[PDB]
Amino acid sequence: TIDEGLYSRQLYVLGHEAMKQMSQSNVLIIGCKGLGVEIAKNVCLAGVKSVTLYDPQPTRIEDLSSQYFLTEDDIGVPRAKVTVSKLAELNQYVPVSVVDELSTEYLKNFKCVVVTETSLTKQLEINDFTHKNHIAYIAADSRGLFGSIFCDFGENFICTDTDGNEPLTGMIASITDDGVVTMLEETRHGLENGDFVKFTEVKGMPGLNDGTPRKVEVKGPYTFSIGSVKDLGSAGYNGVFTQVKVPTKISFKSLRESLKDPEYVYPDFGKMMRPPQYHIAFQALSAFADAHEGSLPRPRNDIDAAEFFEFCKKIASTLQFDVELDEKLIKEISYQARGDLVAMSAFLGGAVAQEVLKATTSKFYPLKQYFYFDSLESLPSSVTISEETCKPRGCRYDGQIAVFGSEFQEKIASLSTFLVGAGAIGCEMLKNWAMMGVATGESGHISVTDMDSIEKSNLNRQFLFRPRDVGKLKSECASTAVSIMNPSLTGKITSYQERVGPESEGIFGDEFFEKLSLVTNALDNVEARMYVDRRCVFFEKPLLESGTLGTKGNTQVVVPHLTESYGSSQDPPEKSFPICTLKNFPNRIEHTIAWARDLFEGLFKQPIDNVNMYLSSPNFLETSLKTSSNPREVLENIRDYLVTEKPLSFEECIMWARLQFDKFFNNNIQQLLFNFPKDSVTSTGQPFWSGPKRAPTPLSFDIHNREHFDFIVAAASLYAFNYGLKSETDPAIYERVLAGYNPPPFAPKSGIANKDKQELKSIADSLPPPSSLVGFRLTPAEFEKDDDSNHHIDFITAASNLRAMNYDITPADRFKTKFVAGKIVPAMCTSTAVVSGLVCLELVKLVDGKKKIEEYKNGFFNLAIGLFTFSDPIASPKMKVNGKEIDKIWDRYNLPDCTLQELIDYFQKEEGLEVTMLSSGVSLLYANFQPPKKLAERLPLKISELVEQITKKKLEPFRKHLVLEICCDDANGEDVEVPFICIKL
Amino acid sequence: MQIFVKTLTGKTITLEVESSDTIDNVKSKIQDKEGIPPDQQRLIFAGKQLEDGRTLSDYNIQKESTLHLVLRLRG
Amino acid sequence: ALKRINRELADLGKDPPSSSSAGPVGDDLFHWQATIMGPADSPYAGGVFFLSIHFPTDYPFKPPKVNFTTRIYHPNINSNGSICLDILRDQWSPALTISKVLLSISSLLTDPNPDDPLVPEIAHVYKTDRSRYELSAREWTRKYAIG
Ligand SMILES: Nc1ncnc2c1ncn2[C@@H]1O[C@H](COP(=O)(O)OP(=O)(O)OP(=O)(O)O)[C@@H](O)[C@H]1O
Ligand SMILES: [Mg+2]
Ligand SMILES: [Mg+2]
Repeated sequence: TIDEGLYSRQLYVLGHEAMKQMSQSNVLIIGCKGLGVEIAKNVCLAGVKSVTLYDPQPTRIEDLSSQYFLTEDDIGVPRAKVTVSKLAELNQYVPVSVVDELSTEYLKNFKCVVVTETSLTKQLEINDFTHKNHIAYIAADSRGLFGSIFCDFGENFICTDTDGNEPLTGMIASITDDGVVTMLEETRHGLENGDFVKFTEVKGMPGLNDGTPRKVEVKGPYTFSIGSVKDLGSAGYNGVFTQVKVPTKISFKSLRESLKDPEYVYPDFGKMMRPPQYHIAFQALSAFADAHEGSLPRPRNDIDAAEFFEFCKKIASTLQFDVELDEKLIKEISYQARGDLVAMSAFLGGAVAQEVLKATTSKFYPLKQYFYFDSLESLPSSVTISEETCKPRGCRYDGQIAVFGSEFQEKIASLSTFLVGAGAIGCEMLKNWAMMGVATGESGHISVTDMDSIEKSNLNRQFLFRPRDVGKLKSECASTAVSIMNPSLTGKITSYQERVGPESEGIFGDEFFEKLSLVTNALDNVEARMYVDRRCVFFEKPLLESGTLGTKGNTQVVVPHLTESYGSSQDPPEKSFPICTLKNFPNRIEHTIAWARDLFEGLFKQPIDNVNMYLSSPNFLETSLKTSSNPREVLENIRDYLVTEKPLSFEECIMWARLQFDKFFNNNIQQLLFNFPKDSVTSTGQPFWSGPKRAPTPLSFDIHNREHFDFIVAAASLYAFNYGLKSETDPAIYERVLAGYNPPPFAPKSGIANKDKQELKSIADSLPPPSSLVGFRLTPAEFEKDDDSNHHIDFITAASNLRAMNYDITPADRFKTKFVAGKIVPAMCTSTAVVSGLVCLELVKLVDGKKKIEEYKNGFFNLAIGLFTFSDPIASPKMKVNGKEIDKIWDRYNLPDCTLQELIDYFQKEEGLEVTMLSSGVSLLYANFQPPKKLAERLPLKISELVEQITKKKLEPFRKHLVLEICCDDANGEDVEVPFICIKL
Repeated sequence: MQIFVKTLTGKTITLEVESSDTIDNVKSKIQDKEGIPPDQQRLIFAGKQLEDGRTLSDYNIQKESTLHLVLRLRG
Repeated sequence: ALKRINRELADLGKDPPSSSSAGPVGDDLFHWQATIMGPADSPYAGGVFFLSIHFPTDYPFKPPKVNFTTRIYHPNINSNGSICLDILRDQWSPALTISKVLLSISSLLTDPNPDDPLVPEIAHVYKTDRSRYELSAREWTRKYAIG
């Protein structure tokens, strides 16, 4: 009973079984500071059975440095009591409670236990009980720019899925008697040594089709070995191999034993000596806190740093750690001991929430065991960081001033950012900016733009929106929510509802872009990303790109004059199945789904568009006759949908649906089998229907079958919607009507002047004149996946399953059909939190104005295997132009609105280059091969006038510049790249 | 020396080659005998696919070795 | 983008086609209209076929859309002009040029591939009665590829 209308995006990552098992697990959370509340929010959105909180400490002002559910009116009230009320409204299926006191036996009521902001002795006491009773125990800690995560799921943890990937499957070319299995041509299985696979539909070796998993020995990118198959057979032809994933047993250790002999997880191999240092540092920190009544070292205090270093030395000697302590790093940890950042809190909260989901669902490979992370490169260097500057001022920003100081806080308060999109990533970015106090100064400002509206499925990962807000614009709701969270942002945020594109340049013009400080992207398509990247390159503004895909995520930073732009990078393309495979010879369910989508478009969308356009354009027929590829098809569609097959009731719609069923699932198959019989052979003698090609078989219409009836109902409903009729779903009428249907005879045909125009004219004149039909319009069917009351996905599933039954392929349910056809991108809340944390950690680097390229880090991570990696950005390529160093991306030519001839002369005299091609937008303004008459007509005109003449459209008043792409050859004719031209109107 | 090339249907073709011969020459001989374009010939020996630009000796092919020939399928 | 486009448009003139003429349609580089001359040693000898090439906005990161305009009677080309190829569909590496496409279509015209056809009936005719296929191809290329 999983509400797939709410967890639609998450189920594509986890699955039905994972959520079914997850809806029976209890989670306890000790500590309700920023990290604790973030973890609680993520878990509540995840959908666990219930969440319990325990943090009885009174609220203080500085706690608001990273808490977004606390207001200044909550001083003196326990954090849990004031947080449960706001947490209970995130999800209606997840009750949230509060417990005043914690008892050891009470811990047996929970399935997972998360511990934050607790002393080491209490952690040991809890772990000593939660280890021997088989309870997952996750301890998290965030100190300034450092973070520690510890996981313990018992000594007999069972991990069903270790990577989260789909099982690998493939086709076989030939199998030798020595177990040599060969893939098809240029086909890579991707298996690894030690994997288990099973073979089916193997011809010549039936024994391998039993299903017993077998070991895998990788012998090459295209072949592997299984051993000896002497007994089973001699040689095998064709077949399919499928990988089998077996559960694994992972054994952890208790905290007390792992303190002596830990097991680190290295998040980066460039700094491998740090985790051993941090392991001692955090224990020494806990000891110092215990030695000062729970008082952490004061910010940037030398004496506290010395005392902490002495404690570190004592602990290192005690534990027989043969490691020399790094004084500088340890003292830096001491200085930031009281730090509390919202970016690190969000990052660690997302990570720990993912770990909790792993623990509850027994899926994916978890951390084993310690995970120490630091982003010490984010420490500002352009401001004075000292004890005086980092002391608290009794304000809500103490947790951040204690790390960065007041001057950098003032620098942040005057930012002028621009956030594109208000999705999940947009919501997290806005939350982080609100917590940090971004643009809370006099000169600060925030702009958020997004044209989409909130839907029900967006509530799973967008915590700023409530069910009462379904159907409204995202920007307004987000702005209101962040004004409620931080009252200081009242009037400092402007929310637009404009799509960021070529048509919105009248609003996001020069005035708008000349006051910004940085642009942050929260988009989900590549085209808009490229558009924003081009705009940022033109205006030379820092850009922050972030992308997610399931549990994987990546973040990239683009800095002017330092690093290359996003466009230089490229994502993998999309594999479009060859038209031959889709049209005639499918062999997978994806082919059938694609065929069904194309059929839907051709049956319910294109003909209606043609009919509507015929009755609107007074000269449609003449234009189509000499422009459209298949005028005959358009004429036939218009005739059929206007006069020949215009329904007058729902019964005629049912009859038409039956006829289309017969046409597409019973007749074309007969034609194909008549052209290529099942016993036909290729030119080389091989059987035709072998390997990737599967012999089809015609279907006979049986009303009692569920799939046939579903297809009939869906087709009839869609036809009625197209013709604006009243549809029905009672099976009685369908069974009554379809009984009296006489199938027209059909026999496959073997085949064996300029009158075609005459036939087309005869068809055309048969159509009623447009004047006769005034106000008669047919409703086209626009595909909408999220709506479950339009029979779209139902029809697609029916068609795909029927075509699969034609070719003996495994049918798929409505869930996978919706996943594939709708191009739904899997998404998770934890990945969003992590990417937001990384982007906000890069943002403080950008604010500080760091110049070196090694201080920035593009980040990539995969939460399925706990993989994190950070690499330096790729430097922008340089080039030699006219014996000078030219940046390929961030350099341009600034010229007035001179004539084209003057521009050519300038490039000939200044750069010593001969211009050969000059373009702007999608037009070729000037080329070296154009007829001399055209050039002589175009040369004495200005660039603006030339563009106006060529594009046949006047330049808008808001336009103030032109971007020209120029390709020129040198004196010897050798082509040399040059930067674009920025003509100033 | 002499070698045997097995096809997808179990046929065995005997070829006279030398350990120093290039893969290109062998593909040329197979095209001369069976008419299969070299671009579509995928020769495998001991679980390793022979690549253009090398010699038989590079793959440790010796007296009376056995190869397998599969054919690429055009789109 | 237009960089690539133009570089190839230019080298085309420096690469005497001999059997092609890819010309941009007016002043929209994103919609060329090339041409192909029927091979001498083919039933389609003495024919001129016009093709429309629409470059996607992500070119060369996405394959170009090449569609025949002149009707041709070929096993692997349907009436709509869609072309059955992998360099255009899934094998579109970002390491290709119009030249290649325009000599791979010529090679396809040189010899069809009926083992993996796109028009089953024409493929059946070609496999069974070669002479009828020859006559039909000649008739079609005379009716459409001429005049
Ligand atoms: N060109 C664009 N201009 C402005 N906003 C854009 C543009 N492209 C995408 N967006 C916004 O980016 C956000 C995409 O985020 P997300 O994918 O999580 O939301 P969604 O598309 O509503 O949801 P789902 O992908 O789950 O169906 C949406 O708010 C969309 O409005
Ligand atoms: Mg949406
Ligand atoms: Mg989306």
